[PDB]
Amino acid sequence: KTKRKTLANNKLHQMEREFYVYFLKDEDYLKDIVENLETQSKIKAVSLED
Amino acid sequence: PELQGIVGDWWEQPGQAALSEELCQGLSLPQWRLRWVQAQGALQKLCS
Amino acid sequence: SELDRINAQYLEVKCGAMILKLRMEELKILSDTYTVEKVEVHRLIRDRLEGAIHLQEQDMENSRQVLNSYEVLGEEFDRLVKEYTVLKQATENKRWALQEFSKVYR
Amino acid sequence: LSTERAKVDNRRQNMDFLKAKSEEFRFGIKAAEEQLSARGMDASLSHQSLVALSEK
Repeated sequence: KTKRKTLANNKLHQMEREFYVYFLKDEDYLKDIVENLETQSKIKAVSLED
Repeated sequence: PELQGIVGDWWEQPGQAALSEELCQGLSLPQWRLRWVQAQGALQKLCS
Repeated sequence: SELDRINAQYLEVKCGAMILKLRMEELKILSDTYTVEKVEVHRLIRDRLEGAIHLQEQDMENSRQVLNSYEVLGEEFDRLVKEYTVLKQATENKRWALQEFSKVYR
Repeated sequence: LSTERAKVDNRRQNMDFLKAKSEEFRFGIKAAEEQLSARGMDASLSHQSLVALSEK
């Protein structure tokens, strides 16, 4: 009951649940998601830098 | 103790420790996780 | 006697309850461990490991077949193998020294 | 006798609740069993088989 609650509360662990899922089913999907999040971080960095 | 092992398995190792760099040569899953940690830490620093 | 009979019947009824609760915990953790995506992903892992390893012991089988084909020739060719290994080890010892001296001269 | 009769009467009251909870938990067991059988669980999808294959 502690570990289920911490899994429900933490989205990082719930995305670790799908890291290898998207890495070993269709690696292009995981690559696109990682690149999209990296470009989102870069866009946010540019926006807060201005 | 078998149920304790089953409890441990889901919590930290759902097929994660079954991968290497030779299988799926492009980049291995720990490297993907490290890149995700770096990018998500950058995003969390920018959001805060 | 009736008191002890009811006591043991209560124990018999109650032990199965926690046994089945143990079964529920094991089955529910097994259900939550692998979702719909994870089962197909692990099946693809089985396919990928099979496809890699069927190449791997094929490569080792080919290597062992090559070694056996060399061993068919006889002990004289084994002596030739040892002799050419010694000659090529000395040859690479001279070659590496020559290359190192050429690199030092540059 | 009075003390043991009180104990076995509490246990005989607990008989029905234990049996009803046993039926509910058996239905939960069957629900978890069909949840497992829908995805097709076996030893191949487990951590141990994949780790053993990666190690060999």
